[PDB]
Amino acid sequence: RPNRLIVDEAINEDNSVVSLSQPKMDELQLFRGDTVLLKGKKRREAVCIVLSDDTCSDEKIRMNRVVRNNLRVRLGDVISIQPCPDVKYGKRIHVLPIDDTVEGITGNLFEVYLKPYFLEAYRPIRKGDIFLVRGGMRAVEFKVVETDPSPYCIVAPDTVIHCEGEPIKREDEEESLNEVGYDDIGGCRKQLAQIKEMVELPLRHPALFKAIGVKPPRGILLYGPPGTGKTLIARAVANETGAFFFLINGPEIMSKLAGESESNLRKAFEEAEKNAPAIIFIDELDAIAPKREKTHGEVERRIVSQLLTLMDGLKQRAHVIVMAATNRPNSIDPALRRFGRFDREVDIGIPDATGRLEILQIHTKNMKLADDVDLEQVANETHGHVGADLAALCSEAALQAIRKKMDLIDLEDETIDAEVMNSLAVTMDDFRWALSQSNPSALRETVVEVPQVTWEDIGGLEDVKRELQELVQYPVEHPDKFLKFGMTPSKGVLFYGPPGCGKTLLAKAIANECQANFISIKGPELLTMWFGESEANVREIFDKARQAAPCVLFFDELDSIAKARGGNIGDGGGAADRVINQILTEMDGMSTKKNVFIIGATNRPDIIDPAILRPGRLDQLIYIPLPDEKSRVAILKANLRKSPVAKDVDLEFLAKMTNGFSGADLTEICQRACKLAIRESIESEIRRERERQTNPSAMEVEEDDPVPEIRRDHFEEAMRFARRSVSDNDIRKYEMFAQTLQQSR
Amino acid sequence: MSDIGDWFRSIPAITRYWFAATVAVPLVGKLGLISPAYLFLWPEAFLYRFQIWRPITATFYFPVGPGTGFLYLVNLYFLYQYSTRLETGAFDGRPADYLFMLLFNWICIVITGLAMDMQLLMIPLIMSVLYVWAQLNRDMIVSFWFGTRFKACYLPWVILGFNYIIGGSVINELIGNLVGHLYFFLMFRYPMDLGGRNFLSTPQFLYRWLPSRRHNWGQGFRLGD
Amino acid sequence: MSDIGDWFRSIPAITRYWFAATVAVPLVGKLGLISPAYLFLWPEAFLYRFQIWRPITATFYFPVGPGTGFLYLVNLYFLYQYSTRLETGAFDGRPADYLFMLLFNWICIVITGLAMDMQLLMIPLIMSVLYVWAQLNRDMIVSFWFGTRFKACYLPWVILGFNYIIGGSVINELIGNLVGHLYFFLMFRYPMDLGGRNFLSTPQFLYRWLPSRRHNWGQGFRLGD
Ligand SMILES: Nc1ncnc2c1ncn2[C@@H]1O[C@H](COP(=O)(O)OP(=O)(O)OP(=O)(O)O)[C@@H](O)[C@H]1O
Ligand SMILES: Nc1ncnc2c1ncn2[C@@H]1O[C@H](COP(=O)(O)OP(=O)(O)O)[C@@H](O)[C@H]1O
Repeated sequence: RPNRLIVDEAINEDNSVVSLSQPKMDELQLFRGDTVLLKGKKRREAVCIVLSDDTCSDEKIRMNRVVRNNLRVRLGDVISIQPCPDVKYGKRIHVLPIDDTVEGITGNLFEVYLKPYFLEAYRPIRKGDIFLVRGGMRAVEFKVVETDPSPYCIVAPDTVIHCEGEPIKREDEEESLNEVGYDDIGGCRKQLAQIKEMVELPLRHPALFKAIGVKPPRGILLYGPPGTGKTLIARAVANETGAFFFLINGPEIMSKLAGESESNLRKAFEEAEKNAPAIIFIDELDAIAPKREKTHGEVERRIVSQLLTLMDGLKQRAHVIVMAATNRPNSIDPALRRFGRFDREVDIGIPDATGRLEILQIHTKNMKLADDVDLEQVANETHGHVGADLAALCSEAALQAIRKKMDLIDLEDETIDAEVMNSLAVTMDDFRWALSQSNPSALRETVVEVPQVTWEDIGGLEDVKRELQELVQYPVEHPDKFLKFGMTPSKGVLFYGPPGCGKTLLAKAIANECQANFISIKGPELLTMWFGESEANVREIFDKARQAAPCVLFFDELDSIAKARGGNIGDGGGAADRVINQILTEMDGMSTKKNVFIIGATNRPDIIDPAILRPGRLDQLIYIPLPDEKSRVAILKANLRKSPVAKDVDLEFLAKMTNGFSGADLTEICQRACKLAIRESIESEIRRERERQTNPSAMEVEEDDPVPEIRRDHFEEAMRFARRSVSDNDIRKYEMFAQTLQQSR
Repeated sequence: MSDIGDWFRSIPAITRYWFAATVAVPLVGKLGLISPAYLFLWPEAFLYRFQIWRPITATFYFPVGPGTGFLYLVNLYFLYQYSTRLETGAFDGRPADYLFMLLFNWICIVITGLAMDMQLLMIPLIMSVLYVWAQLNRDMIVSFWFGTRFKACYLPWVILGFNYIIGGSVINELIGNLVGHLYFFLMFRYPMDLGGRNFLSTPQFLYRWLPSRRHNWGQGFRLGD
Repeated sequence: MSDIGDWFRSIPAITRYWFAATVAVPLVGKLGLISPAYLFLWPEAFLYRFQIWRPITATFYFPVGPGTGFLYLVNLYFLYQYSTRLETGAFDGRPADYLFMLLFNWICIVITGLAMDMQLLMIPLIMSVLYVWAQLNRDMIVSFWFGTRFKACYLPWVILGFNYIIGGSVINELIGNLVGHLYFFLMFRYPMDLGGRNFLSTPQFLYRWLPSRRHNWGQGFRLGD
């Protein structure tokens, strides 16, 4: 039947439009903005605006949440479409708002809400429809209670809108728009896609899947930092698919009373048995299911045994899926890790700046932002926060903006005005102040992402870049050639050379090029992990790296292992041995199936333990040569962009007097010159503020900040204090080591 | 403390006043204007002489005092509750048909009262209206706080049993069933069962008393441009 | 529409017939149009006098009243709960033979009712056939909603004891249990112990009106090659 289309999300945000593939308009003779009648569940019929959208496939129909509710259908359902361009312009329509949103508004909806929303929008509407209108603070909803012409009519300038009357009580069938959907979650696209993949069949077609006779997954573990919306995600999925979602909290159950708490759990389970395929969500498992070492009393053992027996007996039964929320799987008792139990594992990472941007966009939908808001800037400045952090930031930013106008708003003694509310706008100063009175919670936590440093950010080392690309990109690009040749690619690549050459920058650049996750491990962290907590931390680090495959893991200050091992201390031998042995025993366990790469870097290749220098382990060795002249000029240009710019003294000349200088030293020189330029700017503003004391307000022409004109004075200061950070003895030692390797191998 | 006052003061005016009159008629009967011994509907006396002062007097009153108040109060409670329930749907803008059904029930029950020698025609009205209510919307699933098999056209035999254990004169619930089923047949089954010419013809004065209302358009504002 | 109709059509044929008989008995008794002179269960006519006038009225005419209401209700719950197991006793096939020895059970129990002077031959036959079906596969326990682990195959005896202690009219069920044990022994002994031209031929008239149903081949399909 060429009229059944699978429902899909609409990129268009209009509540009265539909997006179709081009052959749909070709076959169905549809014009732009055509009113087409639709069919679906509950025998719900309405019309919308036909819009061309080739993005959706022929069977795919793009159509948003509000019209989905109007049709009483869920995602993945097939609908029927029929053209009906015989609509007529509305003349007089009586509409009313639903009661349970109007609470405390005291305003005219017609001008504040209806007039701008329905400004000759030509929206095809029908009697008994439900729709939502955004507001400065709330998202109200209205229902068409009386139409002329009936039942279908079109928004026209001659539309006598009867907008005043008794608020409409809830239709007693809910279908409220207050629920949470996929659109309400930001920064979890991959995980959301995975869940939507492996939840579909057990919940949508239980009869068909049961008739197939395949055991579905039953145990899913969402784990991550607290306050990241995991419960929100579960509730949104349950609302989207439609089930008998039941929530259980840890403390509310474990500290119930005596020993009857188990019954409650049993109660929960039996209810699912009477309530179709349903979702069972349980929160804070570690609070009730810790490791047996932490278990000091006896009752907890009984609780854990009872829950294990209850959940393991869930074979067949019904199409009921159970998932749990926790923070660290390490804190969880391993006995709840077998097959048939929780086996599916999903982690929710900390969102990047972009994810923060979508979260802010979601949370600021109602707010009337002024024309000074740079959401991207805030997202950049808010690294280390979470969704709850951003929600609180938005809430108290709006609160600050409102409180700044206590004088403006009549304090009065009843429900506040709506027009005054609509007049409020949010300034960027409010957001800045909210940032000032704020603090994140994640902070000291490892972040996994794709770095931003590109190739051109570092000059020179063209052969090095080519070698790295050859070693990394092609084996994963063309595994077929390796299979034909029967070859295993190398994985352990080590860097050795003078310190300060931006080796970390090279790692970031190559990770960015490969477009994969990046994980950084520092020598400080390693030495912290020396005494005591070493094995578990290394194991979980590699587990996380394998989880985020493909990814690049980095190591720094490796020689520091020997520094406390052999040196003025000579006492960290046990911890160093533990760390080195853990690293060696775990890294070789990596399988070629995992697309994870390992990079090591050090500046003291002599002291490195020879055991690492073994095939399968770190074998590829790349020296780090110093930039020379044109390479130095390229690095200076790369560091020169920033913001200031002044081509008044030959930069190549200054590069040529600074031969044999490390890149870090050159960057230091550039920053010193920048500080001198800031000193000059401070001199300018100081003379301004001094001489307009002499002449009262002596600011008639605009005396701007000095244009970047960094003079040879600053560079002469830089060369006056010029540090050859690289030491010639160490350079000779590096060359000796390189030649020893070249002659030996 | 008297939450009875709070519950009564939240009642809609039309239903509160109609139900207040409905429950005040038994109070007038209980006061003693006409003795309960003077309410028996003698067949031969009504046949020969007028005695038109007590054909319906005992129907709208029940001899309830401080000995059996529980049953009377729960019956009136469910009476008002079902009144509002039927006010919700259908009779949301058409009270004329609602009053037509009430007076139809009363005419049928008083015809039966004239015909036969029953005495207390108050519970019979309960079966009449309750069955016509439960059968106007048959084939639906509803449950109370502990509903086991609470279902349409099944409460009549429930009250059959409850009146058998507590009460008598079984014919009353039979007549309530008969009137409810006759009305239900007249609603849906009759038009395509026995041809046509439906007998739902409201007399002019009955419609004059309580006609069906109409939704007002109210004030409107042109959208303009 | 009435869900009662298809609910009763869901009842299997044997329980269909029994339910029809046991619901027609009260209605026929309470009709009042037919002369009761044919139907009084008069002991003098049936015991001493030959009185071919009323040889079969015992099971049809029956003074229904509040004499066995509680026991009849508990048996109604039992049948409502377990009629599926009730109807499936070793006689899905040859159901004409099933009705044959059920009529034989009727004739033996009415012989008992002629020799003995009990009160009602209604419970004993049904309880006896149900319990003989149970005894052929005896001793798997069962319990109702609140029954935690209460043992089965005592329910006939639980009812016997409850009737014996409080109330009356329990002797007929136990004499029916005795005659049912006699029937249980006979169905094994009589057919093979003695011959006698296998008594008489079972009439085919009952097959003429209500035939039994056997295997149907439907239609086949050519295998080919
Ligand atoms: N992906 C997200 N999209 C939108 N808002 C989010 C997101 N993640 C978090 N938030 C916001 O931060 C809050 C944190 O979630 P919430 O506290 O409700 O539950 P949770 O993180 O699943 O855990 P818990 O039940 O332990 O609190 C959310 O209520 C929401 O306001
Ligand atoms: N394009 C570049 N080329 C060379 N060096 C750079 C470049 N950009 C920054 N640097 C310098 O490199 C330093 C970081 O080098 P690092 O990775 O720590 O080397 P190492 O680990 O050998 O000390 C920074 O201090 C910075 O000044």
